[PDB]
Amino acid sequence: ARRGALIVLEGVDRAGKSTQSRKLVEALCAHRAELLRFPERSTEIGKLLSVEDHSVHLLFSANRWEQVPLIKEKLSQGVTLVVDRYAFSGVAFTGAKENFSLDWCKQPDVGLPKPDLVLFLQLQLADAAKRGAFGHERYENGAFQERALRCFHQLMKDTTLNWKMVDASKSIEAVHEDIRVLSEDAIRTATEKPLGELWK
Amino acid sequence: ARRGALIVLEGVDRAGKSTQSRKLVEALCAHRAELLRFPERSTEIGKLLSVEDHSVHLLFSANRWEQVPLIKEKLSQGVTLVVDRYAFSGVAFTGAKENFSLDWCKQPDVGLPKPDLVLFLQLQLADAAKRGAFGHERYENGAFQERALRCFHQLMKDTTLNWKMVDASKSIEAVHEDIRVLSEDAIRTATEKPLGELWK
Ligand SMILES: Nc1ncnc2c1ncn2[C@@H]1O[C@H](COP(=O)(O)OP(=O)(O)O)[C@@H](O)[C@H]1O
Ligand SMILES: Nc1ncnc2c1ncn2[C@@H]1O[C@H](COP(=O)(O)OP(=O)(O)O)[C@@H](O)[C@H]1O
Ligand SMILES: Cc1cn(C/C=C/CP(=O)(O)OP(=O)(O)O)c(=O)[nH]c1=O
Ligand SMILES: Cc1cn(C/C=C/CP(=O)(O)OP(=O)(O)O)c(=O)[nH]c1=O
Ligand SMILES: [Mg+2]
Ligand SMILES: [Mg+2]
Repeated sequence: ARRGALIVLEGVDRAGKSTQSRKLVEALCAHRAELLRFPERSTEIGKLLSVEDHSVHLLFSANRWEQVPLIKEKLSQGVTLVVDRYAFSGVAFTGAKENFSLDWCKQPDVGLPKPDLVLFLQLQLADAAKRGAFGHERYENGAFQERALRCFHQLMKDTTLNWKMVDASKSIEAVHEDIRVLSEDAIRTATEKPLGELWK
Repeated sequence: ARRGALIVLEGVDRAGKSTQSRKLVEALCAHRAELLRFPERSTEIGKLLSVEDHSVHLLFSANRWEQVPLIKEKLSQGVTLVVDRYAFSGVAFTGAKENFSLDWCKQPDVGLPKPDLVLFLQLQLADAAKRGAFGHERYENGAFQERALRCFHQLMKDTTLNWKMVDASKSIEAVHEDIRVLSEDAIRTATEKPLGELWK
């Protein structure tokens, strides 16, 4: 009764997370795999996120926590979950707003299902800035993006998490190939041990 | 331009918090004072609280955080705020559900406006159990009430907070008299220093 893997895709805005997450799920299914995106706008907590920045940070964490019974059930059924943004983006975005410390930002997400694999989609900030995605002012805020990346860097220092850096500057097919190999390795190997808990 | 005091009334279910909070505000106004109750059911976050216990805990904290701009503005205007339950009840109730540690429960409320006075309405659990208030199953859950009290006790160990224990077993008028003297002392004295931050 082999459990599914919990795979998280992280990285700055326009790194290719939505593109690569959908590509991964569909390729795995062509294995039992499902896609999860944070924030999940469909729930009641998600509908509130559609000001007070601490409330917003907590609402983003409560949106992750409300999906925990679903996460655990799917994983126990043998379904691998591909997650487009998790607690790491939560800490990075609030940390990019800068008013609050990394320690305060991490705390609400402490205890969440620990990912078996955290894919960090790395690319130069100037490389992501020249990408075909618009619709958010924060994309053009260079300073915000630099602070968000600094937050991601500090979070990668945690030796307990299975962080795997992927060169996100490469072609759609080459980035997919790297993500596919690492994800398949996680489904076969990382699933041997029971599902852990984030930052504890 | 003397700021208002932030006064919090705490204690187990049926200690007399709703009774004493309304009595205090109206007596002070007979001074500029307003009543605040947590949870505040009128807001959007409050409307969600009207399951997943971590999400609920975070929603209760986000409900406190959304009132922070209002709290700071009222206090700066010279309005004393009388608060019926705060972060202490947040930590006590989730702690009474028991699955989570006091440290995790405290973290989301870290940074909130620090009360100038925390009134703890003490009375024997058996004294509160024989009181004229019903409508909640948790009132009859003796074990839950004992754990909630244990959580309140641990929170009172914090030497940085101005905790004042009041004998809540006494008559409505005698409990009011004690709360009135301590509240008036806080309005005159505690307001000298700037508004602090909870648990930091
Ligand atoms: N390897 C790639 N090379 C160039 N553009 C890409 C690549 N992968 C994705 N994109 C494009 O970059 C933009 C952002 O991709 P997206 O998947 O939305 O990233 P994210 O979800 O990380 O913000 C989109 O316009 C997408 O089509
Ligand atoms: N000093 C008191 N002696 C006896 N009953 C009291 C006293 N103060 C309040 N009560 C009653 O006890 C019950 C709970 O009071 P309440 O203000 O709702 O407490 P809480 O808000 O702490 O749960 C009510 O029925 C109230 O009328
Ligand atoms: C997880 C997570 C995400 N975001 C950023 C919020 C992103 C939601 P959007 O900007 O409306 O949509 P796209 O970034 O997908 O284009 C955040 O601020 N905190 C979080 O915990
Ligand atoms: C602050 C706060 C309160 N409560 C308990 C929730 C109480 C709301 P009710 O039980 O519906 O109403 P009455 O207790 O006033 O009768 C909680 O669980 N967490 C908190 O942060
Ligand atoms: Mg995306
Ligand atoms: Mg009450």
